[PDB]
Amino acid sequence: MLKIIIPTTMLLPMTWMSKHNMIWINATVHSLLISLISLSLLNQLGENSLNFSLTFFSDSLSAPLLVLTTWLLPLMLMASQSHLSKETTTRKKLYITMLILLQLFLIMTFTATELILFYILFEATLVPTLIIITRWGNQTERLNAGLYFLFYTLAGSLPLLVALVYIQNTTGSLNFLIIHYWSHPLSNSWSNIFMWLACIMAFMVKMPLYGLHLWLPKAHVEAPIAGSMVLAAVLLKLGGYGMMRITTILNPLTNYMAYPFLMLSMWGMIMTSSICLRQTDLKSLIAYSSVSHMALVIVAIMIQTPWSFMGATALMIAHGLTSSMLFCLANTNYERVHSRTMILARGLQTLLPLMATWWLMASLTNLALPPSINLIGELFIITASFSWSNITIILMGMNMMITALYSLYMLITTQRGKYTHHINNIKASFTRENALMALHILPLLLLTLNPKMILGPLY
Amino acid sequence: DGPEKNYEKTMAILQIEAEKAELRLKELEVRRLMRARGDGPWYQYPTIDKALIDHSPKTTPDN
Amino acid sequence: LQYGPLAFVLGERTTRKLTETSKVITVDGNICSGKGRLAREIAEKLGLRHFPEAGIHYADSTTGDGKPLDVQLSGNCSLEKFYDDPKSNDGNSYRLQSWLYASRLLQYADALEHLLSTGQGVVLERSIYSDFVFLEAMYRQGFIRKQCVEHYNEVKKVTACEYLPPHVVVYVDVPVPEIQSRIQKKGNPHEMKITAAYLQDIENAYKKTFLPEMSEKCEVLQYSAREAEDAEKVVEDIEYLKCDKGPWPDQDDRTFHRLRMLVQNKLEVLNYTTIPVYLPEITIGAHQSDRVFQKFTELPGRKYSPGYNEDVGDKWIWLK
Amino acid sequence: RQWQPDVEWAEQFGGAVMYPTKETAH
Amino acid sequence: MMSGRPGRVPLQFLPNEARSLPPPKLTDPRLVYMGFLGYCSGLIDNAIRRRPVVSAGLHRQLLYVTSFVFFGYYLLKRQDYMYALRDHDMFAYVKSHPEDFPEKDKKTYGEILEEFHPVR
Amino acid sequence: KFYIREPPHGSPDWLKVGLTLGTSVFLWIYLIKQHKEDVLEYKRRNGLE
Amino acid sequence: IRLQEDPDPEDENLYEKNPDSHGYDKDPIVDLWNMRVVFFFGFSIVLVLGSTFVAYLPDYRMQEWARREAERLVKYREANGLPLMESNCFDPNKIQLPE
Amino acid sequence: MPLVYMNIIMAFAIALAGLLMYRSHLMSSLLCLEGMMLSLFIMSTLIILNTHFTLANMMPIILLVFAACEAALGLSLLVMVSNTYGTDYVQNLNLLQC
Amino acid sequence: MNPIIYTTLIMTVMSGTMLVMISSHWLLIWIGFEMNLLAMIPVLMKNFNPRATEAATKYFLTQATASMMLMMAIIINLLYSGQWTITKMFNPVAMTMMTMALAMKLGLSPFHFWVPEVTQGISLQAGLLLLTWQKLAPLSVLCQISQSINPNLMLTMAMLSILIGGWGGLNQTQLRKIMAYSSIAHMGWMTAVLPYNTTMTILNLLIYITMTLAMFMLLIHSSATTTLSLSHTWNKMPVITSLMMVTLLSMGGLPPLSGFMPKWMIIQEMTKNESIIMPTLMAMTALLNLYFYMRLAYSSSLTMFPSTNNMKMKWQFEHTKQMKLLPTMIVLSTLVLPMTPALSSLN
Amino acid sequence: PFFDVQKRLGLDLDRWMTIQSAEQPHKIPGRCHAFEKEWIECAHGIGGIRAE
Amino acid sequence: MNVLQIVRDHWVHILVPVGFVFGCYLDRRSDEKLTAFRNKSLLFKRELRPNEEVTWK
Ligand SMILES: CCCCCCCCCCCCCCCCCC(=O)OC[C@H](COP(=O)(O)OCCN)OC(=O)CCCCCCCCCCCCCCCCC
Ligand SMILES: Nc1nc2c(ncn2[C@@H]2O[C@H](COP(=O)(O)OP(=O)(O)OP(=O)(O)O)[C@@H](O)[C@H]2O)c(=O)[nH]1
Repeated sequence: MLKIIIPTTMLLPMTWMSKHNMIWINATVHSLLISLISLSLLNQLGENSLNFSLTFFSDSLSAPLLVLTTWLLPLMLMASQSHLSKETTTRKKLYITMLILLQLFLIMTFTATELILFYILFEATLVPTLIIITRWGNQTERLNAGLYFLFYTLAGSLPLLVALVYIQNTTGSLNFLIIHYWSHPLSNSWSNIFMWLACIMAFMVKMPLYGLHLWLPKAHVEAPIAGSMVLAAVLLKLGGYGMMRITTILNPLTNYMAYPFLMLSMWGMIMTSSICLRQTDLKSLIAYSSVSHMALVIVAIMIQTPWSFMGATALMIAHGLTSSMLFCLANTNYERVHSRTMILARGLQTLLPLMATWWLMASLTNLALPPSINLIGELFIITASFSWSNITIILMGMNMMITALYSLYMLITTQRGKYTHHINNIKASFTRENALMALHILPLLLLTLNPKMILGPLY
Repeated sequence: DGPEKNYEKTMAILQIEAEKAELRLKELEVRRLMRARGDGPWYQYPTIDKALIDHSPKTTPDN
Repeated sequence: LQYGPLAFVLGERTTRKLTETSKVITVDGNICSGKGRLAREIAEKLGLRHFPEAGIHYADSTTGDGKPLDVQLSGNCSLEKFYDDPKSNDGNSYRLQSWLYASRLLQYADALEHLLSTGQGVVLERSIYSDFVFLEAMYRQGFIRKQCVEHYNEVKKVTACEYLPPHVVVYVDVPVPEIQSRIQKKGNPHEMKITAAYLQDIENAYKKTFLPEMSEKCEVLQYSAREAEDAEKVVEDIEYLKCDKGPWPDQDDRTFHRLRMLVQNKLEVLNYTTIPVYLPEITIGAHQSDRVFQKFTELPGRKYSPGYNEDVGDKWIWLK
Repeated sequence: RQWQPDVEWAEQFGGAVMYPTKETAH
Repeated sequence: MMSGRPGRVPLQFLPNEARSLPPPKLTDPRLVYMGFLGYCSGLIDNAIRRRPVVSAGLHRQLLYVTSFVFFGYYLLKRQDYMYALRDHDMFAYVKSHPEDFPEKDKKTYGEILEEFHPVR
Repeated sequence: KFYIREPPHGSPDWLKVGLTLGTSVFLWIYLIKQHKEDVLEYKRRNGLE
Repeated sequence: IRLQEDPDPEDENLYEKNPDSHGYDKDPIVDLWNMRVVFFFGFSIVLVLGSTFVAYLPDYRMQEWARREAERLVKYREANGLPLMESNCFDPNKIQLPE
Repeated sequence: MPLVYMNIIMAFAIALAGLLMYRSHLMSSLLCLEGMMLSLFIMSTLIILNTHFTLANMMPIILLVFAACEAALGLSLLVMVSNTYGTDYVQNLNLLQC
Repeated sequence: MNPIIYTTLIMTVMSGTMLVMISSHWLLIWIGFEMNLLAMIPVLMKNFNPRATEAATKYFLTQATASMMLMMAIIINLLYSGQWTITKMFNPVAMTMMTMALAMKLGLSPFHFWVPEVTQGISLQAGLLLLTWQKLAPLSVLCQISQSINPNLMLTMAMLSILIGGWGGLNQTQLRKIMAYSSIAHMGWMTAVLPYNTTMTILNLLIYITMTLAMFMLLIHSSATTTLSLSHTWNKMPVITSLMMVTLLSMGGLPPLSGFMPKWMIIQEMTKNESIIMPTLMAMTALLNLYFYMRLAYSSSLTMFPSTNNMKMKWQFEHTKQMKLLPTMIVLSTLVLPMTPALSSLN
Repeated sequence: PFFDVQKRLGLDLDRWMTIQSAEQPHKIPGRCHAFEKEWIECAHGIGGIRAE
Repeated sequence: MNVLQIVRDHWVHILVPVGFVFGCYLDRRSDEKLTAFRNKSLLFKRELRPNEEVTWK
């Protein structure tokens, strides 16, 4: 993985010494070649995970997420120099450095072999995101955002650390391959119940589960766009990925304690969706939609069914792409209006036809229009849940319904109407954002064409 | 590269990490035993050295 | 090597170099009361060097080329705005007073360092102890608010006590109506727009607190305009006074070390000039401070440490 | 223009303690 | 763990015996990373003094990395010796106490009764 | 030039620079000599070659 | 208002100076060059060439091997009459049943 | 575990209690501290004289040696609190609370 | 103070600490403690303000009480055993008395109210000295006698130090007070790991020593003592605040920074000793420390604060104090995690 | 000792007073010299945990 | 054309390519440390080619 790690690390000196004008160009292009190199990592052996070294390995679950992060890295670079144009060169270089360190930590996380190293980099993603959210944020509760986000993450992270070190003392090693091959049945002891809770609740905090999901409507809504997309697209996937890794040594106990959280998500995905309907801000609506989709992924994880795992992975990838695109579109409109209430600027479909389209298939993919990978990922989870329990369907059946409502509602109330007369700053569509939504959208349908890649390790 | 690449690499990695795992378990057990009994090279605790003791005939005969 | 604890340990004292001729003087008086003239005359009559009256850009003179930096970059206040429009919401007047206080503070710091390092005496035009006369005279004229006055007093107590008063100070007594006539004949349009009450208040604040409290700190020499005209007599007066008053005699070499440590670290001297008090004319905003600091950085010779800026003509930076 | 802290934001913790009570008093 | 091991002589980095171990390679990734800390320390040193952090004082940065690597080598040799001592005391105690280290009559999964949990 | 006074480090101190390089080369060649002594001594310790 | 603050700068649109602005930066030449580099690397060698790569990997999950061995053992077992698959994935004879 | 040891230990206990409770002054607490030192000296002297630990009889002398040094430093501290405070009471020593 | 006198007093403090860490006789260890106490008071009184007199007093009488208590323990041990050697206590009362006798010196138990007071009263440099050098000696004595501790008492001490330090740090804007409470919390961590493996105690002590050195000398170089003054440093000098926030993230222990390595390793040790509730408790309550660390970081670098116009002259003048070992100290303060197994060198 | 410099330099600074059985002035025996000598010679090098 | 400025401007670009080459070099110099089972897994345990003295590099 050092064919991807070493270039990512060496990307830091390039930006840190590039001229006052070349930082954006150089970072964008070289991150694009980094994504190209990581495109190779989609090469997967039939059943054996690709073990590059002792400390680094990859399989059909880590590789798609890694490719997602590496391909994403140019996208924040393209979305940031709009709101980062009027800044000192050193400050811009550090913003870029925060982004590269974030991507590097995500790569080491996804390619980590020992659970402790996975925890180290997984949590270590907090710091660059914290700096991005706090310093470069524009709204008020950004300072409150950082506190909420850090403390919510850590409150689950530390018990996970205690559980992992206890596992190391008892089992012998935290290596994934060992704990899977040398896996042993888990007894229904209450100490084992608390161990399962410690191993689960950190990822479920970052999932998020309903109830303890307040860090997203107070974090993604406030972060700069680059931070917002890197949060929603991948950082949410950290908990799902960790759960998929950890349920190997968390059975057969899970089912007995699967009952509270599963429905907590199942019911929660309704409320969040309902919360999406009666929203006032675009970014908050997208954040709550992300919460609902991630709750569906939670249900997929706790079913522990092959089909559930494949649908889960597909939903993570598709949701990352769709949420990043929706946040980018919201930023474009907000910057054009310097406000975020989704009533101030409506009826812009005529003014910006390409934005009107980009919003149209962004909503369609968010609404999971078949045969997009969003729809197949959702439907696989629906079928797995129905096999696990029939009634789930109606709740599932409710979700996209309400989702569809808001999935079109903002499009009705932001572009499908009459323009506001007193505003005039809406200029011609700068081709930067249009191109950015292109690099968002075309890979989505490309993966729709061949979903065997994002299908996960169960395929 | 061929599948034998990954096969032999995984053989080596699995063997090395399994050796590490049961070596760690042996470390824990050995540490417990040596702290409990002390009949081992480490976990020894300081005690007064005998060469400080003086054996010359003192004033009192039956010291 | 610059003077530090290692020099005292080695044996570098300052009572050895300091003699009777090592005197620090300030020549104080009313506006254009001939204080600069008399200060220069006592300077080269007694053989002592002369630092001129500290102003807006005296600190600009201290660092680098000495040219007066942009007014906005060097304290965003001008004496001309003081003279023309005295009462305004921007509060250029108290900014002027505070910057002048800090400039005179650093002037006194360098002056003290001089006669405590080489032993050559120093002469000055006004100082910290005469700085308050202005601020009080203005405040009495409906000029600034009492919160600015209290910030001035709090900065004075915590940035003047660590220093010690001069050796001798000469006052040139010139009547205020004569000062009004002198400013009439001067010609500069800004000093035309002066209140004669302000000049009388400067005179009052001088010989009501400055000279009285001075008399208990050092030796005062009140000279009339004609009396100070004949400089030879005032220099022979300052020669023969007693030079035995104040904390100057009871000043051991260890307190000499303390005061040299203080003067040699300029950032220490003006550390309490920027205390957080949040005064309407003192808080430069976050955005304004960011832009102005960036502007100061792009100014030549103010981006890196003095002696490292390659843009200005330095050399050997890569082995410096 | 992102929110940069102003005077009133600065005074929220600048003095005694930032959790004032009657025990803080003066 | 080893501060009370017999034969230890206090206040000396490597107790002579450690030369029987393979010295850490000069290429060692731990060593070069400790050299990287030397480079970083130079960068803060120039930054802390308002200097051209990359080009200023090449000698100062060069001294920083050289100093870190030297103490890096001795620390690595000291580090490896203790871990070697840990293994030595382990296996020697293992052999000296056969009764407390039982052997397992190895049998295959075909005879292990491993219960199966239906995943429903 | 620009600064009216001589700079604190403007003309670099040939002395301190000289000691800096002198100690650095010392540390490097001592490091190399030590590494060779350790590798040869380890070779002759267990009788490898 | 006790806080010397500059007025909020106006929201400066890129089109006023060079109409050909691509919304990247002020200077038209580097703005245009960033256009060329993105529209090259994102689409040409990553989106298009990358799509040829992902559409044309080598054997994925050995599914083709799975089929080309599958019909082989169907031929064998269906020809000899043996059931085409065994209810047990492991031979019960070699498995020692407890008690 | 003999009797005189009980009386000296009990005296040290009351001196420890007295030190850990202030009423008005600074001298009284210092006196209670030196009383603790006295009890320590008497106890150690009894122990070593009883055990015929001849080489250890210097130990109470070193005890007193550092005893006087601490008493001196404490009363110089009281000199300074009196110089900056006029008096020596401790309840008025509150300037560091905030 | 004459510089030679200050040098001699510092040398005497260091010699007292060395005498504590090299002597086997109990009386000699106490003599080192006494020399340390005797030479510490003038260092605090160097600046000679009423705050300094107040703090030096409160320092003295607490340390004197602790040292007299330490004599009571030594004399009881000699009475019940007849040995002056620092091996272990042969009387349970003597050791369960010396545990708090050596605790007020560290300032972790309810015997901790003196620490914030002395820290705030005295100058920042002497505060660095008090919070860094004055903790090796009692910790060395505890390390030597760790074989015969009552674990319940020591663990209760560590828990109370952690809890009250983290909570008290939440309600102070003065840097000296919240650093004192942070030192109390780190004392709790090391003292909690003390009974099981003293090597982890040494590792945590070293990390805390270097990292507190870096923090305090950054504070001195910024010439800041209140939160607003430190916040004002961004206009004059931004790199100090930039390093400030990273060092504060290390204070909280957020990995992959250096500050995690003790917090990590300690947790790894006691969970090997079947202690599970305790490590979880400390891991959760370190968030109280982290909260005011992020509060300090927010109003130092992450949000630029209203500055002062006279700083136009402050930018005009550079610093003069060199602050030796600072750039190295930051490096060992943030990135030493990949060299974690080097802790075996301590063992 | 924590950092036993005395054994490293082979210098005696406090070991002479540590025990009652050491070389006392004028060869004056301790009250319990025999018992201390027997106990010390018993548990020497055996280990401070095996001694009890 | 001022080719020296051309290199001074375009030497930002080489860092990632040389890092890619170094990374490839290293993870190539990461399999020779794990040759403990070359031609030793029973599935791929074949004979050693007369001209090719190893199974994999
Ligand atoms: C393989 C080695 C790579 C590094 C060395 C070679 C560098 C050039 C690579 C080929 C470039 C082909 C096209 C060249 C167009 C040049 C246009 C130009 O001169 O732009 C200059 C300008 C910056 O200003 P200035 O340099 O001063 O010139 C104008 C003065 N009035 O305006 C600008 O915008 C600057 C130029 C635009 C940026 C070009 C892209 C740089 C990186 C290209 C390669 C990326 C991939 C690298 C790896 C390839 C192999 C995998
Ligand atoms: N606000 C304010 N202005 C001051 C202060 N000290 C000096 N100035 C100004 O600086 C100048 C000092 O001029 P003077 O020295 O009094 O008179 P002059 O016309 O220079 O003539 P001489 O006295 O002969 O040197 C005037 O513009 C003063 O108003 C001060 O403390 N506060």
